[PDB]
Amino acid sequence: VLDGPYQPTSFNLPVDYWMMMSPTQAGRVAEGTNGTDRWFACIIVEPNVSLQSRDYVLDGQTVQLQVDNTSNTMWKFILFIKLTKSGNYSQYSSLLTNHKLCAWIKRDSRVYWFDGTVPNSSDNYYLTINNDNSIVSSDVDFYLIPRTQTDSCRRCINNGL
Amino acid sequence: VLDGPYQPTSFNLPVDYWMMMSPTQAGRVAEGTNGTDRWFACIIVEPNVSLQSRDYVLDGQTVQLQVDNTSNTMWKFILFIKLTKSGNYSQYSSLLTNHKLCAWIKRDSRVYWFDGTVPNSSDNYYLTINNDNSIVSSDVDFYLIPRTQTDSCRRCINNGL
Repeated sequence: VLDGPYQPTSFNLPVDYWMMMSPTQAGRVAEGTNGTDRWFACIIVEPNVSLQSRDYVLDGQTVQLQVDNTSNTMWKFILFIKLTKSGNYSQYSSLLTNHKLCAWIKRDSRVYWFDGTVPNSSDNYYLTINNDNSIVSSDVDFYLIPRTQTDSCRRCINNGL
Repeated sequence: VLDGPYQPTSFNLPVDYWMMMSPTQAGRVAEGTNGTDRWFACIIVEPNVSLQSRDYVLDGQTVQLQVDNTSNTMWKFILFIKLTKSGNYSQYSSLLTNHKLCAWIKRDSRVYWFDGTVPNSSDNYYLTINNDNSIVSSDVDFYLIPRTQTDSCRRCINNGL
């Protein structure tokens, strides 16, 4: 039994809690920041998308990102990060899935993120945030799964609900 | 029995031939272009690498690209693409491997590229080039594998030689 779903919102995501987001449409999914040197955001791209430029509102600004999805059946989350307040976002991670679920966690001064392609996704990607009070914003419904139950989260990522 | 290894060189890679490169050092691996609107390149990043800017020479220009490798035991190939002559390169694909083998092919107006994390890699990523005479350059040793033996190439990528 899963703790959720919660409505889109901004809050101080408690540490050691997986935030598992469930978007329905292509576009921005969620963003978060530590305030100093990490502005992260994940977007989702529908199947079968040729290399193209799309506008997204990240950190309150319209930025233009070139995106891709070479899968014909799976949606693709992309994890973008910018390292300065006025810098550009670059792609650092992605998640391929037909369940349209992704998840990140504030743990051990990092943000961990589920990688790869289902049903073989795992919490392999991370970035250092060094801020347990980092604020996260979700545009879509999400669930909270404690760190001790990471495996459960993994199963949800790879098999759906 | 694989055709190779071949010495580093530049040439018009014949269509329907997997070009499988095997570097030994971190840094640039190979480049290629269709000459008009697509310049691609693959670099390789050693294990255990934090977010940083590294220097590469791509299309004859020294550029800074943001790289990471969150694996403790595998090297990470990264596929960068530049979409206009005056533009920048951005990451669009990657391959996690402890065998330090990557491969791309010119087929069906496209370049296909081995994706994911071994031993589950496959030729999932592609970009359109629309030029069968696109020129390719490799800084490292490489092998040629016919398209009819794609799976053999796949096995190499996932299992070594």
